[PDB]
Amino acid sequence: GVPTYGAIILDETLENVLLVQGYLAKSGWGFPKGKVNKEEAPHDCAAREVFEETGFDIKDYICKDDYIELRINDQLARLYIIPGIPKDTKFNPKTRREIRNIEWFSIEKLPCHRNDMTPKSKLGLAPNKFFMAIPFIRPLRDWLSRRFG
Ligand SMILES: O=C(NCc1ccc(F)cc1)c1cnn2c1OCCC2
Repeated sequence: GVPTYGAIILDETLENVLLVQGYLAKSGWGFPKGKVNKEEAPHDCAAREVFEETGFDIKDYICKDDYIELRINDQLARLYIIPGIPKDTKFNPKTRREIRNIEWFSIEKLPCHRNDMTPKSKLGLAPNKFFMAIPFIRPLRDWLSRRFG
């Protein structure tokens, strides 16, 4: 799988994270990110994908060692952590053919796992519009505790 890079943008209070909503298979909410191009450095892919999806240029704010990286089904996804971005920032994707909406979400209200269906004696997980974000939420909360407290 081709690695993906993007960002976890937080506001000044550290309460809220910026999520984007795509279409079709990407219909739920997730962190802005996308596939690395041949020869492209991880930091440049993160900035490009984030700029394409949100209109916000993170290049001056990325810190090389501040990221969360997960391997999901043998694909690497690395999100650089970008705090302190004002909640009144105007975010506008480049092409609304890929991004439906861009919103701030409260970190403490976001799920960090999907719910089962043990009420129905059925296996699996209930659908959740935050499916793509969920795997990063607990590591992000733990990372913010370690880095800030
Ligand atoms: O990434 C996702 N959503 C956020 C997004 C939307 C548009 C975009 F351009 C970038 C990020 C997403 C949701 N569901 N799936 C996703 O991607 C993997 C397959 C299933």
